[PDB]
Amino acid sequence: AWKQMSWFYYQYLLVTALYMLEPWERTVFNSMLVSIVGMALYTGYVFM
Amino acid sequence: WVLVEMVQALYEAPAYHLILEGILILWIIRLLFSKTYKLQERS
Amino acid sequence: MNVGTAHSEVNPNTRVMNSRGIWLSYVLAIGLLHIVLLSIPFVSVPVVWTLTNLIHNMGMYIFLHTVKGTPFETPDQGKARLLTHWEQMDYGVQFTASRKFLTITPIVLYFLTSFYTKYDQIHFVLNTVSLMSVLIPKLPQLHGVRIFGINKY
Amino acid sequence: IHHVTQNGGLYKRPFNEAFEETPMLVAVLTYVGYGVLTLFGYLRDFLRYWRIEKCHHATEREEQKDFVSLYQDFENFYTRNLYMRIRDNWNRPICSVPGARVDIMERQSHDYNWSFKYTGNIIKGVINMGSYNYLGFARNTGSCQEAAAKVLEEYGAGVCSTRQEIGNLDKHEELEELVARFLGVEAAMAYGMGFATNSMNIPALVGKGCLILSDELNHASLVLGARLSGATIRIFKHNNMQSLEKLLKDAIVYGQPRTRRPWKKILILVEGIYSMEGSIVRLPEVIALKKKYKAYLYLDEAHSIGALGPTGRGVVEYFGLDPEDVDVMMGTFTKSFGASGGYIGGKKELIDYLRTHSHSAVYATSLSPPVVEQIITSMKCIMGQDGTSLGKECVQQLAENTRYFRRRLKEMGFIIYGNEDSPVVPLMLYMPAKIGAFGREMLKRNIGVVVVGFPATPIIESRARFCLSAAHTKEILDTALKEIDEVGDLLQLKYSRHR
Amino acid sequence: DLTVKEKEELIEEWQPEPLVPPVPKDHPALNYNIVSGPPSHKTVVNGKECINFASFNFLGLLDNPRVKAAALASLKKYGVGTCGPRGFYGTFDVHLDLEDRLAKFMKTEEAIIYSYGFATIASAIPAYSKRGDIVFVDRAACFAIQKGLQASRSDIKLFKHNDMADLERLLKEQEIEDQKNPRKARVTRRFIVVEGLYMNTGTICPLPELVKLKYKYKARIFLEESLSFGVLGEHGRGVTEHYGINIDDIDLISANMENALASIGGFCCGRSFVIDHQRLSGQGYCFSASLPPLLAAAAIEALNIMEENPGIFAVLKEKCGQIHKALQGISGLKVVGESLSPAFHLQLEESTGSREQDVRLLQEIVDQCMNRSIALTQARYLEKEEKCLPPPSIRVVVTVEQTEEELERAASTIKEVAQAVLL
Ligand SMILES: CCCCCCCCCCCCC/C=C/[C@@H](O)[C@H](CO)NC(=O)CCCCC
Ligand SMILES: CCCCCCCCCCCCCCCC
Repeated sequence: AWKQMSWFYYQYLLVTALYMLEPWERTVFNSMLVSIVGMALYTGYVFM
Repeated sequence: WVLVEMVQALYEAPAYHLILEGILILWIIRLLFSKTYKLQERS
Repeated sequence: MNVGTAHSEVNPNTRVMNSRGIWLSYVLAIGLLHIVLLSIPFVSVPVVWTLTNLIHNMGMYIFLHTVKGTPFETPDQGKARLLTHWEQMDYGVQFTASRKFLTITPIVLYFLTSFYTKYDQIHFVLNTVSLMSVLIPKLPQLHGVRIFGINKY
Repeated sequence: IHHVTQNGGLYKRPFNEAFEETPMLVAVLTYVGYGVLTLFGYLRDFLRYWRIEKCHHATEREEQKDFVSLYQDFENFYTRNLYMRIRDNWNRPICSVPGARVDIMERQSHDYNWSFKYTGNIIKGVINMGSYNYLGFARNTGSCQEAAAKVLEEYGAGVCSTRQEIGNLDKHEELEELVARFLGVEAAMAYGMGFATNSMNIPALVGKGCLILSDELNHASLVLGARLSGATIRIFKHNNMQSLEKLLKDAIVYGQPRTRRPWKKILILVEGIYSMEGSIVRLPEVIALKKKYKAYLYLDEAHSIGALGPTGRGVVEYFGLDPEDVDVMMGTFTKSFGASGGYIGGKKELIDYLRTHSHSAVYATSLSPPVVEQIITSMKCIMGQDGTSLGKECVQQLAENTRYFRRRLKEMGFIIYGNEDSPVVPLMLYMPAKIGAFGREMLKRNIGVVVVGFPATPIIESRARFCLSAAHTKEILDTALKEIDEVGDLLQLKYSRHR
Repeated sequence: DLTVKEKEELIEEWQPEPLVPPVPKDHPALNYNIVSGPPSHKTVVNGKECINFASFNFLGLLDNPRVKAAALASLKKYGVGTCGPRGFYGTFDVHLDLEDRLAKFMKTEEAIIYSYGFATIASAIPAYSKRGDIVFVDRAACFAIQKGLQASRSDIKLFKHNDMADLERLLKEQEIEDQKNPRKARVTRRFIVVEGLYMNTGTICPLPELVKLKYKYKARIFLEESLSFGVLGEHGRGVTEHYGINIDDIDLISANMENALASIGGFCCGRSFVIDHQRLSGQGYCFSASLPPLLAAAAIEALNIMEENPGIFAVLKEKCGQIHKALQGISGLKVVGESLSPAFHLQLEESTGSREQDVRLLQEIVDQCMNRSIALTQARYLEKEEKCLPPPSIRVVVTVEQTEEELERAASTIKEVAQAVLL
């Protein structure tokens, strides 16, 4: 389960081309992806 | 629900706003029926 | 890598918009940008539909009418060094398939933002002044002209 | 015998190619990668101003800061922002004879490829599939490399003059009469660089007032030679006999550009096998189109000589045609013969004009005797003069390897390009991040390949290339297919929809 | 407009010109002299044994036993030819060992090697000079420089041969147009292409006076020293050593490995900031196979021998001004070249009136001289495709093999035959 859960992260690094980026550049992209998807759930629980 | 307002606010749209939008639809049509033509060559 | 390894093309920045799936992939970018703004909690819909129209026209003006040259070294000895992306498209040929799509899509985005904003006067003098800044450079008569010699070298 | 096309061409055997187009969902995902790379590349430029000193790059001298900057900064934006990230895939140094198994010197970077350093260990055996080594004449033993050491102990490495001067030995005349018989023409000339055979001889044929018809994907040497001539150049759709016939037709009726006069002549530049596409030119339809419009034909069979045909005479023999239908015949000695140099073959009237009016014949030095002796001995084995059968085996062992490898990959689910008889096989990878992962994965499984990116090709057509050889055994081909199957499952490379 | 009946008749009227024009059977060339065996000191040309004064190997080396025995050890461990374009598995460990060894010889920062001597400078110039740039070129530049300048579609201005008062006159006019449009003056690059020991004239350029003009007008120099590398200087470094100039003032220095090194190929040296840019744009470097391993191994041994004893450059210069001083007596021919050059010409005084007749007169001496024991050749040019065509001449080349007795007896043999053909 953990061996296949880590394989899905690998496929996410290839399609978004985050595979060929530095560790501090991956953290800048992952930060605003969870910040834009986390605030989109709070707006879906106030107008829905 | 808030959709009727939009359609009701469209009929009271100012004359100058409807003209501009109507003039933009005449440009699409004019530019949709155009040939290529490689700019200005050795004339 | 090296321009000319798998194609004769001396400048591959003139056939980029004619690619398969770039029209449907560029329309998904406008829709994706409108969904992240629509997620902001403390903003009304008319403000959302104006920020969507102004930000798209701002990025479309910089990437198509400001940045000039090519991002790689080509074998044509730097002939497109003083040109913008719009002027390079299709080697300067006017009214092609791609130069109609890029001229039409801002107009369509302007009709939806005028109806969702309820034809407000303050929102009409911002969206019309922003839409003009991206339609004027696309006229065939302004191919290579620089007003007051701005953005020339 | 098989079928005839309306363009006069007659085919004797079925000629079938395949160029599947990329799936809509897979095509839309490659633009996400390029944008994320462009947006992140603009943030590094602005970050290298009022921040990161980046003390590792090269700069101008202190006493030359007033001169106009040497380079244009925007150009080479892809070099420092996209190519630098995955550059450890290309300039790999090897330390053995390249064929079927090559040693590679291990190297590692600590600053994301900005700098490299050799650890010290060597990778013993790597299945070489990135070198042009058809027929496998690249060996450090045998009776072919034993005759080159005999002509190097009494001639020296290189000469010191030009052909028109005192640099025309007797060895240079022995190789030119032998190459004319092999090809089956009247005469031939040999030069010494393959890139210079095209760029220094195309401008001695055409000039101002002539027309050149070029193919969509012609080699850079063929494209640079036309640029120096002074003639007009128009390109036609790859292997399109309707697009070439329309360009040939309207060029005679309309005449020259502004003055509207008749052209002095018309020359069509085509090629044999195209390396990066894996496709074979349609000669029966070109040859019957240049006879109806009185044009001239320049054929560049650099990748097809020795590799195609039932004896190894190139693409002319592969179709069944006569070699007197081609005005000029160009080729090289580096792909199949394990040597270096080029040649041009044709009539005795064209080789007499090129012996006095070609740029290479009066300004550049001639071929080296040790490398001339290698071509003579390897070429004399294909024709079977040596008395052995080593030349009849290798030529027929390359056709078997090509049909078994190309058919086993297509039934796995990959998207392969080109003809079914092409010894170059281009596998298709579309995403930009897969270029740097398929290169590392192979070398980790102990296989060496070649990958090609965006500027080199089109934006949705990144690929890998798989040159095949007659020195690859069935055991090496089975081991290669196993490792390629595991890496295609790991990176999800099986894009084919019509399997 | 243009009906279908007329269209088909227009294609029947057309008749192209032949691929190659005829009317030959009189051309000066088209009769290569066959050499049987290696073109060594004692050679056999057209079935005749004679000492040659036509090959371009100055320090011997073509048949040095140590150079021959080192290219053999690289043939038995590598094969003959590479199979790649140097970007895909085409770079061996001998190519990286030859580039690093050349840079220590020149006391420079980095070097890059090509596989053909003609394309090293025909590919280096258009990598730095684009459409809008200005290049100041000497009028006596060789053919490779001209092709490299043509490939780079930039503005080209020629100046007289070896006079700086005419170069400075051209540099002051580009400066009068720098106030007519200052905004454009900051995006045009200025280059000065020059060369030490010009091959077409046998003269040496003034570098000391040309380096002071570079810093005063903000233009970059491109030195192309193919004939002086391994010849001039006290350590065979070149022209920059003959004067005393710091190697960092030149920008780029190109040469070939075919004249003093007795091998194949060319190289370019300089700082990293300028050298490492040709690896991704040099046309003949990215799309061509690399230099065969056995050819690169024969150049490293030559480099080792050159550095082992630098007293071989002092013997080649002392016998360079010995044959040049013994030829200043001929009545009919005039010597054209510096006294420290090993490749000076021998031109015709009082030209008849037509090139054709001139070439047949010089051919007569060349053919009548070979009959004894002296192999000479006349310079060959492409008359139609050249900017400034030099006059016909007989090239004379000096090495370190020829002895004193031979040098003196060859200078007297060219006098007796030339005083009986030109009177
Ligand atoms: C989550 C993020 C998803 C995607 C968001 C990023 C979208 C913006 C990316 C910017 C696209 C650039 C458009 C054209 C730019 C041209 O000036 C440029 C040089 O002139 N040409 C290319 O290289 C064009 C090469 C084609 C690249 C697409
Ligand atoms: C399955 C949908 C995935 C999300 C894709 C939508 C955004 C893709 C935009 C990538 C950047 C577009 C480049 C073209 C603009 C010139």
